[PDB]
Amino acid sequence: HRVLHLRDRLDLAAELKLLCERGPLVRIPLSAVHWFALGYDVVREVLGSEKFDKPGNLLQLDPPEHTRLRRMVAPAYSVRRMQALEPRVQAIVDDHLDTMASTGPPVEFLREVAGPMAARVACEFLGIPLDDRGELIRLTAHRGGKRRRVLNGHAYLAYMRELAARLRRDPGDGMLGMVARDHGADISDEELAGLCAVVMNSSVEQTESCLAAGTLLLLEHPEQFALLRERPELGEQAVEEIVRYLSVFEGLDPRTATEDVEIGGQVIKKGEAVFCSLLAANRADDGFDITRKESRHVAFGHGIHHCLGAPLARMELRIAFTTLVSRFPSLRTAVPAEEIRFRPPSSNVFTLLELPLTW
Amino acid sequence: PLPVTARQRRMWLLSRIGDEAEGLHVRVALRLRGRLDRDALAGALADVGGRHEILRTRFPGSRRDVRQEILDAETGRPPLEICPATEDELPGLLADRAGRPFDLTGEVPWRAHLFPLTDREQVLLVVAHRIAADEESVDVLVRDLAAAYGARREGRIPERAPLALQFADYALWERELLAGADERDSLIWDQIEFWRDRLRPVLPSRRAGSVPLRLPADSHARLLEAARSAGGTMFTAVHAALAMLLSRLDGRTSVTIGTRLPRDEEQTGLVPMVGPFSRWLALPVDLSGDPAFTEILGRARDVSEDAHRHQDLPFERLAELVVPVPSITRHPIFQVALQLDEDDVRPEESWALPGLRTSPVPMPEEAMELDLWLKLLDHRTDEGDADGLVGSLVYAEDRFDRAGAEALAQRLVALLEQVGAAPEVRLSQVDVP
Ligand code: HEM
Repeated sequence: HRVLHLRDRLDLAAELKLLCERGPLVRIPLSAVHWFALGYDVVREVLGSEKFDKPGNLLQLDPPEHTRLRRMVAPAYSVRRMQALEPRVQAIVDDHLDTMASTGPPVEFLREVAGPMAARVACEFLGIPLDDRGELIRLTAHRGGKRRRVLNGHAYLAYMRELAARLRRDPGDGMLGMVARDHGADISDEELAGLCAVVMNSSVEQTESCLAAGTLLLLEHPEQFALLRERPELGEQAVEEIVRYLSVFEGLDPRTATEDVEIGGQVIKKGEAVFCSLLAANRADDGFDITRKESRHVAFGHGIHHCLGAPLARMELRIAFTTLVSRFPSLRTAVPAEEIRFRPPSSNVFTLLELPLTW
Repeated sequence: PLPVTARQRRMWLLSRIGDEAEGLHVRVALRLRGRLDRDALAGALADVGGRHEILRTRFPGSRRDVRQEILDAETGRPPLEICPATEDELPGLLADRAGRPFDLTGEVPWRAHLFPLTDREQVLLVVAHRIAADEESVDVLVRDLAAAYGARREGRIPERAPLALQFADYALWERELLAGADERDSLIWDQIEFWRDRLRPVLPSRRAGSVPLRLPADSHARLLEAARSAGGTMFTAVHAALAMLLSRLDGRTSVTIGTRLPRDEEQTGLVPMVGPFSRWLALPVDLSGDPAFTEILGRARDVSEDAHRHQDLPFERLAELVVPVPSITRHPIFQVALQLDEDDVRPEESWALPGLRTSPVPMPEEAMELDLWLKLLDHRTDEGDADGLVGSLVYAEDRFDRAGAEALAQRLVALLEQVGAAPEVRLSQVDVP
């Protein structure tokens, strides 16, 4: 059952490739009977069907509560708003790549470039007081010490209650400003803090993971690294190809079937939880090619729970990847590829442990 | 007329002693690799001072009375020395600048010393007098300096939610719920009565060294085992062991160690602010008769519960009430202190000035009044089982040398291993040569 997260490096491990040969939807009895959705069309079905089920945490919410919170937050990612945010993100990307260059090579790209960049973009998008960003990261990070995590939770909730009061009086820009503007007392400080914390934490983890592993992925295809510098209009396609190839969100939470459904010839009884492997559906048809048009992938999910931050993620990844490849043509890894350590299969996102880069 | 606190009162007095005695300061040295915007660093330093009134607070007065004079951000910004150096001479410069005394009557209680090494590498030292900053304030200092620098390096004023409480509010709160000192059966009166019944060079240097102290998991497990057996913690197990060692070394039937507690974690408003929030707790244990380690573990456990039920009276005020002839060369009530910490995230790993590769520069042990400060890490497996006890015996140089401290550390490790493997051992039949 751990096979869904076994990888070579960025590539599918052999055991997972043998499993995907066994059709795009397999049943597996353990203890209970689980299901693996491994195909693009099969994963779309099990996510787009109304026959499955799973504060401020949209991903663990279900209708009608999921609808109530998704409605208030969704217009924050509008096409016009993301376009208005581009020059700010571009300046943020340029600054971090200035720090990267001035500090000089080598650089630990993940914690010194990618992480700070993702969190700075996420905080400008949220409308967080721009210099309380470090404090909100620190108070909501998952660094252990359960008493400390509870105390940090108490301190962050107190800050958010003061910020929500300030915002509900006279709001401002950012997702938090709009949610406080269009909705007052319709959303609580708890839900406001939950939405904000999901953005600057797990969403930042995925963004920084795409930035780091995406950089490595471009580095290991140098002709496409140069091609993106040569034809920067390929950025949108390159990002769609990168997120498809990386699949940092490898597997999804189980979609327990509320009815007895037959996606294919195999019957799924009510209660047989089906696990979506976006990594398999994206990588089992395949090579990296940023010139591909109309990328066919499920890297941002599907159905009512499809990624709410995909507009910002795509936007930020395009600006970062295209700016990076043109600013560092001689960019390379500072260590041999074998020394590149990847997170052990832990079911919660896929990422590098670190990315030593030089130029 | 803004009052000071009991701790500030004691810190102010001990600050008038001179260069020979190392200043009682907290300090942090940061290695900053990259292009540093010196004028932004100066602005960010002033911004931290503007954010925390106590960092721009001055302490004029005399032996009978000290006052908190809060300056504005500009007049009262911290001084910033720029001292070009080579790595060669950084150890001596950091020690000297960290020890330079403060004139708290006409100076803000912190300062910064920048040491340019190259155009892309500097070392920054921040010193703050303990009248204004405790151990936890150093983390707050660096984090707020990082937040202010990131904004200043972009030609912008720091945009942060201000402090809900200032330390002036804490000083008045202490002057309030404490004013009932002379009133039968009052809250603090009950506590003042509790501690009464419960309880060398003429000029100190306060220089501290440290020797390592390691206990293998085997003996660590047996102490945790005996601690659980008596309803105590690992702190209680080491407290009892240390109380036996000091009892035999000094030949005394009544040993009193202390422990430093941080700011009140319940009062959540104190979380993001700089201040002398260190609370000290005496833990007097009576070893009368000839108690066994299990029995001493009980006495240690019982005094820790009663003491934590009586921690609203500040240690410095209690000192004034039970010390007849106070000494600047021997710490009041206790001279040995014990810290037992569970493993946790290190704040130094998460210090980052935007635009600069930030990493901490080690400094010598902090100046202290204690003779011995045993700081131990209580390592555990994911299940909570003992996984070694690792730490340092911080010793006063005016009182021990490295050999005398190593002999002490080894003597305690032996005692720890003995009482763990035989918790019924009496105080008299314990092995301390
Ligand atoms: C700024 C960046 C991002 C933000 C703000 C963001 C936000 C969110 C939110 C709020 C949800 C839950 C929506 C709901 O349940 O209705 C979600 C789900 C999801 N996100 Fe993102 N996200 C970001 C980046 C990414 C990236 C880079 C990936 C790469 C794989 C990703 C993959 C997913 C997936 C697959 C889901 C659906 C999970 C499931 O259905 O079980 N997201 N995202």
